[PDB]
Amino acid sequence: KPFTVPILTVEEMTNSRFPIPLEKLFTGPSGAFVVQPQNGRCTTDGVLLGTTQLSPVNICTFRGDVTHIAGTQEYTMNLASQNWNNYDPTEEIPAPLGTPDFVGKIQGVLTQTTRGDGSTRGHKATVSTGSVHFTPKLGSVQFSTDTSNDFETGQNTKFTPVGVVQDGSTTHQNEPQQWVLPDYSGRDSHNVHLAPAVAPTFPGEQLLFFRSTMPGCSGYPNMNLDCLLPQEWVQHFYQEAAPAQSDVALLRFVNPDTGRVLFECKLHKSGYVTVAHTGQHDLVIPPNGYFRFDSWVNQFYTLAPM
Amino acid sequence: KPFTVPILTVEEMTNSRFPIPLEKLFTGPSGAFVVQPQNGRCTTDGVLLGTTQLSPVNICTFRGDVTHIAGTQEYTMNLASQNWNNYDPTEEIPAPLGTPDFVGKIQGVLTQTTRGDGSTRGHKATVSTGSVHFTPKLGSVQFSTDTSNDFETGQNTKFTPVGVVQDGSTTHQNEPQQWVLPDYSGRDSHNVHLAPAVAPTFPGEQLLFFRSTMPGCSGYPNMNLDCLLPQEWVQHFYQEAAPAQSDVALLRFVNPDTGRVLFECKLHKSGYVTVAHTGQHDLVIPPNGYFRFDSWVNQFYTLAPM
Ligand SMILES: C[C@@H]1O[C@@H](O[C@@H]2[C@@H](O)[C@@H](O)[C@@H](CO)O[C@H]2O)[C@@H](O)[C@H](O)[C@@H]1O
Repeated sequence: KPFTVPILTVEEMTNSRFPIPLEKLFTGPSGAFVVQPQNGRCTTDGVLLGTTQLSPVNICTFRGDVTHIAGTQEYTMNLASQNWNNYDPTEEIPAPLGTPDFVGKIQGVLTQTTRGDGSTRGHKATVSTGSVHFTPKLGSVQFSTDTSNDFETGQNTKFTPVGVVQDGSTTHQNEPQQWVLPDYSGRDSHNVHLAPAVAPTFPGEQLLFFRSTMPGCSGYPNMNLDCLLPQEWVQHFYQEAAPAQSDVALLRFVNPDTGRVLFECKLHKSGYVTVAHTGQHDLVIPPNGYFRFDSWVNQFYTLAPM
Repeated sequence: KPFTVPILTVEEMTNSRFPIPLEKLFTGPSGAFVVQPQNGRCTTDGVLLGTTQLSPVNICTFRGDVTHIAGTQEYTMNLASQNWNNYDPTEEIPAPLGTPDFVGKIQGVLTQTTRGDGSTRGHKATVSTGSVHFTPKLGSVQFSTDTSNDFETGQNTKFTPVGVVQDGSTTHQNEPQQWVLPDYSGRDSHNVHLAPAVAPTFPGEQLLFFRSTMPGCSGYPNMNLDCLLPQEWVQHFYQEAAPAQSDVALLRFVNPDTGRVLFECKLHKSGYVTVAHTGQHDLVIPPNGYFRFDSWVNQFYTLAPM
């Protein structure tokens, strides 16, 4: 079965690490960071990895029941699954599918319905994924809210993410840290079942990222968010399940107005892209440009320089 | 070129009328209302209709610049396109792409950034789509917020939707009205360029709806939300652009565990589904079930009762 990537343009696609559109293609050096995101991870033959699931809108959402921490505006959420069943911590995954894969303060809204009468409520909420109480793999996360008495126990509650925050009285853009994984089971625990770190291995190459800007809700957050694969590529490979004929799919990025190739890149079968470039660079592309799979090559193929 | 629908299950797909997952399938008689949604509208050969666009996360999202209404907590948003290009009110669409297609009060968050130093601001906001100031076709909508002084003008501002509210009456579940389109031009003009109203037209048939429950943020809202096509079907048809060989595609809903067909349905070329059933019915389906296109059929095809 022939392998393909979708014909959607970059701007027609969605970040796989937060529920926002893609904006641009970006390449840069990894530096002293290890790049190991857990959302937006899928092999080219359609095996989901890490915490990756298929829904573009369920990324960084949470569902469950909540309990008030007395005297505070904090609430503890006992996690349910995406369809309100019990969360199974025995599954060999790092954390529930769709769990945030970076350390930062994600602001959004906690909503709840009382099942007996259909009454509803909603409050500003922030989840700090570097917090000691961020333990999604154990089935519990804590939210800071703007209420101390308007959430009920034993009622379905959902967190919808909006954006990120930063304490402006502290060093600007010091958080989020997009390449720092949470400790999914809390302090002094060790993450397990992670999708692997990715890095270029060939001279002159860098990762190519699909970049968005997360909305900021307060302060001076670092809003950059790089994913390794658009969410639509995850969905496409999962359905197509085309076998990989080598370890590297050569893609050409084409301007359809001219038919001319802008650049070429390697889509590694384990689900990430490299390009021949060094340094930080926002790629200049026509907005109707698209990726086209052209041929299977090896790890020693030399790309045309970006 | 062979037509296909995605192999994703119901719970693996997304509502095309609000950025939330699908939950279930529902059928019922629909002479009580006009079924004319404008999001989630697409022909089987990939022509987008109404206000439909491709992004699951831009449904009920607004982008533009905001201006404060003095002496109130209200802000007017002068709308941009979803990629920040100008919105052209003379384009032959009913309203900006992704505009909500029901009368109701949608709560979310308005966010913006100052590029000069990266400061960010976020505030609770509600848009009442039945209000006289809901005039997206003219290029503006009005938000009720929790602030009077904390938004810059002339600055890109985003509304992220979260859920719906009910207020202004002791009566329960009388809003949203999911089958009542807003007046996209307000009182200045009637709605134009609408995707067609849909109805069963074969004896014994009813529409099949792809149903979610919208988050409720206050009061006693009617949270049911039915779409005619999953958002992933819209994206699939857009890319595949497979020609329709008749006006009616026969789909079978298959349990891949057993291989057995649970029911069959008609996917009409103009982009909606019917089943042979009389009465309101919540379909009971295996969670791994999915739709499979089997053949193009003529106008005289009698579906097996579901
Ligand atoms: C039904 C209740 O709704 C919310 O509270 C309401 C407020 O949001 C506001 O609409 C006003 C209306 O006068 O008062 C409240 O009724 C929830 O916060 C509350 O928990 C109930 O579910």
